[PDB]
Order: sequence, then structure tokens, then C-alpha cells
Amino acid sequence: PTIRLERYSERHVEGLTALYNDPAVARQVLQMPYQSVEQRRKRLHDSDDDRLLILVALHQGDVIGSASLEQHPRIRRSHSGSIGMGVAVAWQGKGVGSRLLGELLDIADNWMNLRRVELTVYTDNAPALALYRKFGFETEGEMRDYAVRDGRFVDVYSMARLR
Amino acid sequence: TIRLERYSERHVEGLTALYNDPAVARQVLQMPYQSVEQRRKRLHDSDDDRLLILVALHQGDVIGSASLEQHPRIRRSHSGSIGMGVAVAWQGKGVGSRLLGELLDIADNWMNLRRVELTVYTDNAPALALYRKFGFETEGEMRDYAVRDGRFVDVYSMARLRR
Repeated sequence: PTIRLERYSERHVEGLTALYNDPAVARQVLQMPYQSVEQRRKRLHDSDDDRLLILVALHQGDVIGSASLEQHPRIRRSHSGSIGMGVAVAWQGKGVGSRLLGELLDIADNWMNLRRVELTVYTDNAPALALYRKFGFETEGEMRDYAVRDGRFVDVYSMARLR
Repeated sequence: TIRLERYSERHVEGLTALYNDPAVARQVLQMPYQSVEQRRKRLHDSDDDRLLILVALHQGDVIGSASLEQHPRIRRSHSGSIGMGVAVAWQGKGVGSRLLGELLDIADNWMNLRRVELTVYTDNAPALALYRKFGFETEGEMRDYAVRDGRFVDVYSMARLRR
């Protein structure tokens, strides 16, 4: 399986909207179902800062994953970046999460020269947790009733990777 | 003596002076030498019932400030954040408790928030004592979270739950 990584752009709006519109994908991050292609196309054209990088994983031209890294906008926090709820993959277990996470960390380390990369993950998302720890993330805190998922408040682990 | 009021244009000058005190600015994430200029552009065009900013006044002088912001995302909207917390000129004079107690009244009785979040520097004992007094519990410790006095310092990630 050949996986190209690309900067999320106009030509990807349709596939990415579809990726996060899958209830099984959305519930593991903070997205809501039924998002519009046009509302996302907007937020895209309403984006231009190089401190926010959004990558899409592709197969035969289809968006099968996505991840983002954003350096904090505040000067006293600018040595850190966040990848949010993490990697969003549709094809789990086929190396997409690793391809995306490795590429984002490469940028953080070697190009932005960030000292700290932060993320949050649902405490029961064992597969995601295993991936993040493989890449150097450690749990720093546990946040109770952090977000809504499946009609109830669930916890997330707050993680960080220091360089 | 201490009057609490909604932060508006009338206060931009006093609030700016507040943060220009390095002893105040260093315990939060603000930068010194801010100018009434950029703040006004921020306030006078930035209005949601989600963000509440208060200023503590004594004889018309801004001696303290704090803000509560309900998270914008639907799946996180049951929570709110007060950032690095309470920014006070007079430590020990009861300005912090005044401000915080009032933001929590709004959070509990009007917004009906289930979770309020904050971060505080690990070595700021009086602030930690204040947040603990109001029900906040430490949920995690974040290493090299921000810059303070030319070095990376840690913070405690705290949350106050209402169930």
C-alpha cells in the first residue's frame, strides 16, 4: 500500500469532509457528524499561517487519514505545538497513523524546532495510546468528563513529547 | 472597596497597566509593554455570551482581572476555561478570591457548566491554595509548558467538577 502525504488543500476538501463524517472516526476526536463540504472549503480558504500544518494521507487519490500540528500563537507558549485529539484514520492498522504522526513530528523537530508537542486522547482508545507512546508521548494528566462521546462525558489523557 | 465589573473599553487603560507590572504578567501568559492600542481592537470587536472578562476595581484603578470562556465546540461546551487564572496586583488582599468566586458563580448558576479548567505554575503556592479553596483539583503536571523569567517552567493542569 502506497501512502502519499500532502498538505491539505482545495482538492482534498471533499475527501476529508467524508473522512470526519464517519461516526466511527468523528467520535474518537471532537468533530460533529454531517459537516458540509462547503463549510470546510470555507474554513480552508479562510486559513494563511505556516504555524498550522494539516496533512492528508492518500491512497489512489482518496483521503484515508488526516492529522494536524499547530504551533501555539502566544509567544510564551510558541516553543510548543499541538496535534489536538491526534491522528484521524479510516484504514486503521495499515500504517497510516504512523506515516502521519512521523511526518508531523519530523516538521516539529527539524523545521519548527519545537521543544514540546501536546495532544489529548480518550483514555480507552488503547490503539491510539499505543501509537502515541511509540512516538515518544507520555501521559501528563487525566482529565475527567473532558468531552462528550456517545451521549456521555468521557475522560482523555493529556500527553506530551519533549525534545 | 473592591468593585467587580465587566471588562469594557472604559477599562482598557487600567487593564493594560495591570499587565505591565512584571510581577503580575509573569504569573500568567501575558506580555509586558502592551499598548491600549491593540487591546481596543480586540475588545471593541470581540461579542459572545461565552466569554466573560471581569476587572477588579478599587477607587477606579484596575487592580485585578480574570476571564471565563465556555468552550466553543459543542462536545466541549459543558466546560469553560479561566486560563492561567486570576491576574492580581495585590497578593493576599483578597482580590483573587473575589474575582474567582464570582466567575464560578456565573459558571455554576448561570452557564451551568460541569467543568472549569485552569493551569497554574507549579511553584505558585498562593494561587494553588486559592484554586484548591474553590474546589479545583490537580489533573496533571505539564513540563516546560511556558516561558517565565527566561526559562521553561511547569504548570499544574487543574479542573473543578460540578456533578
